[PDB]
This record gives sequence, C-alpha cells and structure tokens, in this order.
Amino acid sequence: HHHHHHGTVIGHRDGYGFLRVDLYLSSEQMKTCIHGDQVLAQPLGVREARIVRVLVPKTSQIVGRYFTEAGVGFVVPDDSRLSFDILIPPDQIMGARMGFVVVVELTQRPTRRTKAVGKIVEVLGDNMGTGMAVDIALRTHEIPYIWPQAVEQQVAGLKEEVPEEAKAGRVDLRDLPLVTIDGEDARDFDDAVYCEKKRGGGWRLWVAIADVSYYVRPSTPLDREARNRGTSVYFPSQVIPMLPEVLSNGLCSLNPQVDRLCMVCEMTVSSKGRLTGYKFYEAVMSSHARLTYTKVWHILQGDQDLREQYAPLVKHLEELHNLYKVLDKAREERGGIEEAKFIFNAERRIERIEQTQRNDAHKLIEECMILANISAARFVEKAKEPALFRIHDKPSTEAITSFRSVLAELGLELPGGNKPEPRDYAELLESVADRPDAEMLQTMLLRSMKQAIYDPENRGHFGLALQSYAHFTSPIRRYPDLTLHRAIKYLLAKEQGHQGNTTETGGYHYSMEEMLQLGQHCSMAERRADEATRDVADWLKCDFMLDQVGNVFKGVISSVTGFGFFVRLDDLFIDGLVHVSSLDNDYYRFDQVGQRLMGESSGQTYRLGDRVEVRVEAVNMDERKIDFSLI
Ligand SMILES: [Mg+2]
Repeated sequence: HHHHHHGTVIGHRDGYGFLRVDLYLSSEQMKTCIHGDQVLAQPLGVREARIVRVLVPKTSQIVGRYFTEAGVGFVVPDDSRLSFDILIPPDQIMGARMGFVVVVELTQRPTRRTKAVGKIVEVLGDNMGTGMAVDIALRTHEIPYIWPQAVEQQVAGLKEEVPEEAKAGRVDLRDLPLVTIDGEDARDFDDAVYCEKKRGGGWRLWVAIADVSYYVRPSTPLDREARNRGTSVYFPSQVIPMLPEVLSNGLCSLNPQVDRLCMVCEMTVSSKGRLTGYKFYEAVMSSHARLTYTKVWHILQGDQDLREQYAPLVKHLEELHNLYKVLDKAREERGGIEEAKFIFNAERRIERIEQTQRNDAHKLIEECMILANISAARFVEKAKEPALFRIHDKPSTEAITSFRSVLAELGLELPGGNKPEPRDYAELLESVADRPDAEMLQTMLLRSMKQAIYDPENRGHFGLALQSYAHFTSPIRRYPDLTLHRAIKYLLAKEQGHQGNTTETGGYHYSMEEMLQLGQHCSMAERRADEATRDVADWLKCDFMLDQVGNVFKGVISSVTGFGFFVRLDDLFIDGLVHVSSLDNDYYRFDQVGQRLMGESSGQTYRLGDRVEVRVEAVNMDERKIDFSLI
C-alpha cells in the first residue's frame, strides 16, 4: 500500500477525470477508466495519478438515450461524466427506438482503440416527466428500490396490532401525554415528545422513539435490505423508504391513539438548558395526538380553534416551548453555528416556488432530538461500545487561511488564534450580520466547513459545538440510528449481568471492524441519496424555467470561476451560468481567494455575493443547465 491510494474515479464531461481519496486523471488515462471505478493508484508529478489496477470496475446499470449511426445502435450516457458512447449490437436492442431512454449493462469496457459495448436491459421510453426523472436517478445512483422476495416473505406474517405478549415487561407510558409533531405529508413518525417542569428547577423530558430494532433483527432480510439502502430517500410526493411501509408507516410509526413499542430516552435538564441526566428503557406508549408543525406553532401563537380542539395538550405543548427556549440559549452559550419549498401541480411538476418558513415548532423538536442524540452518544462512549458517532470535523487549515485573507482585506478578523473554536465563528457571524456583504461572508464560512459523517471515532461535532453526538432518534429512516438502538439494548442487558452478544428484544453488539465498514457505507448512502434527490430537483427547476427564456430576474452571484460566474435567482433557489464570453469584451482576471472575476480595461468587478440581474438565455433540459446573460 506504500505508497498507493485506494480511490474512486470521478469523470468529467471534457474527457479528463479525478480520483477521490483530489488527484488528477489525464484524458488519455480516462480512455480506460470509467466514472465510478474503484481503483488502486499512485501519485506522479504536478497532482497527477497513475492507475495501478481496478479493484471494483463500474459495470452496473448505465442510463442513457438510444440512437443509431450508419445503422449501428449506440447509447449516450445521461450522466455526461461517463464521457463515452456505448455501442449496442443489433441483437441487444430490446426494441429501443431513436431517442428513447434506456438502461445498459456493459459487455466491453472502453479502451484507447475501441468503444465501450453494452446490451440494453431495460427500456424506459420517451415520456419525460417527474416519474422518469426519478427512475433515471434511482438507476444512475444505484439506489435500491425493489423489495427482495425474502423481505416480502419476512414481513407477510406481521399483525396489524401490537400483541399483548410484546408489551409485557416494558415500562407503561401509555398514560403519558406523548405527541408526535411532523409535516402534513409525513407518514413515518419516528419520535414523540413530552416534558414536565422538574421540581427545584429545569425539566424532565421524554423522547420516545420507534422500536425498530425490535422488528428488524440483525442478519434478517429486513436488516440486510435496510443496510443496503442505508437511509430513506425523499423524492417529490414519493419516498423510497429504508423499511417496508407495513413497518415504517405501521407498526414502527408512533401512530395516534394506538399502542406502540418504543425505545425511550428520559432526560433531566437544568433551568439553564444543560443535560443533567439520562436513562434508556423499552416502553409501550400511545400517542395522544398526531400534530403538525403548523398546528403546534399556531397553538403556541394563541389560535383559538386549535387550542380548543387540543385543550388537554396545550399546557404540555407550551412546556416544550419553554424548554426549547432555554435549549436554544444553551446552544448559543455553547458555540452555536433558507430553503426552497416546491408547490407541485397534479402532475408532480413545479407550480410555484416558495421559501420554507421554519418556526419554533420545528426547532423545539430539533432541540429535543439533539438532547436524546447527545445522551445516546455519551452512553455508548462511556461504555467504550463500538458505535457510529455523528461527527463534524474542524475546518481545514487552508479554508481558514483563505477566509482570514478575505476578512483581513475588509478590516475583519476571525477570533480564536490558529485553531478557532465554534464560538469564535459564531462571534464573527454576529459581528457581520448587518453588513451588506453578510451573505457573502456567511456563504464563505459555511463553505469552509467540512461535511458531517458517520464514524466510530468520536472527533466531536463542530457545527453543533458538541463533544459527543450520534444519531439516535430516526431509526425508521436512517440505518445508523438502528445500529445505535441495538448497542443501547445490548448495554442495558449487560448492565444486568447478561453475557451474550444479542438480546431477545433486538440488542446486538458490533465489532469495531464492522463499525468501520458501516460508517463508510452509511455515509456513502447519505451522500448517494442527496445526489439523487438533487438530480431530480435540477430537472424540476429546469422544467419550471422552460417558459422563462427571455425574462429577467434578480439574483446573487453564487460561485465565481475562470470561465464566468453562477447566479442564484432570488426567491427561486435556481442557479445558472453567466459565461465570461457573454460579458463585455475585456481581459478578465480571476482572483481565486477573493472569488472575483475582474475586467482589466473596464474595472468591472463580479464577486461572490454580488446582487445582479440576469436574463434567461437558454434552458438545456438534456443537461439540466441554465444559461444567463448579465443585465
Ligand atoms: Mg418525527
């Protein structure tokens, strides 16, 4: 291995590529490499890399469109990072027609002297819409969506009601006024909340979680497919769930006024919002109400109709609000640190675009879940039990250096010395809030942050300013949370003197070697789901702008490159490119650290965060890209 690197090939539509381990792959090297290959590589000069061998080749389902040249069929990949055509012999056409979207299995990889060859294994057709975009995204990103037969068989024997035999031995919380608060369109209720004032100060908080590990035991078909998926995937009006709906919307979901098994984190909180204690136990509950964020917020604002309808719960909802206010302040004391809302028509296409409104009902659930997440992480960390922590690393030295150089030119500084802490960034964010360039500085700060991941090494969570954090409260839709419930049940039994590695209600002890693999896989699945949903969102946004060619929009420069700058349209969350060739004729200089394109003769300056107006010049539906002209 010295000195090799295992990495994944990332193609580029222009013929060259990259190795994700940042290494560059020449155009000639990419004649035998395929976007998605897993390889062993060696570094060269400047940083270029040479491929030693292909460890896991990319052969799986390639989505593209079918055409013919001189009677020879071929497929143009939909993902232009697969920057080659695929010949299809005439007996492997499966009855595809010109322009149809098809799915290909490679039979010959491309080489320097020959083109790739494949066979069409599925024909999707020419009816391009939201359903088609989802179908393409599932296949391109290899998201599992077909239920294995063994999963269907495992689930066939499930009763609709929890049997009394399952409730025996559990803490009875059915008289506790636990409630669920979720979006109107949600059907998989992972969590329920209740809190009381604590005698002498503070609060006692119950966070009750769907007891997924009771229903999904290790190595069963349900477990193997849940790990395979890694997470639920959320498309427009359509969920690809990690678990079959009979569990995720039924027995696991904490539905109203029905007895349900749950795993409970019961916590004490000080009058200043500090977690002072926690315990975990299996219980049975009965949700007193299925509420929405909108209803709860209106209740807290004083809405008469809702406070009459839910009068027996109003005091309990107000107490969660009181607790939240102090938890929010505790997050501030700790070190602290806008989204599109698609309105769809009946055909799952965008009718209009709104800005999501986030209110105290969203945030009180968020802070309650964070407390349970902290409690679960501290529980497994103190026990030295192999588990996935939800970690968020410090910003890179290079990102801090570039950020401080941008700040210094403005007379600003990032406090905290050479290794600033979350509170230092939060202090800087406060200081710049009212500046005209606050959005530019916030964007630069957030873009210096690393991406959060699942990892069995607890390196802390920078963004939340937490020493120990782990995802515990959504085991219906995240595989890491499922494994954490298993570890907690295993530890609870061990504290009672139990000596086995499993528990009759679903506990399980994992090895550190398993957890290393699981962290990489589950972090992969999280990113994979995000890229697929973004693909579909890109298609919907381009479809929405198709009839806007020629029209003018206000926007903000969202990224600057040597070939132009991208602009995000105000209130629409839609991006497009102002190419440098569309600007006034000049010699344009690119400042990378300043994120600036400067015209030498004109003195004109287009910088990240600048407010502009752009005209929609073109919408390319095949590439899902929009072209702008400035002014
Ligand atoms: Mg929920």
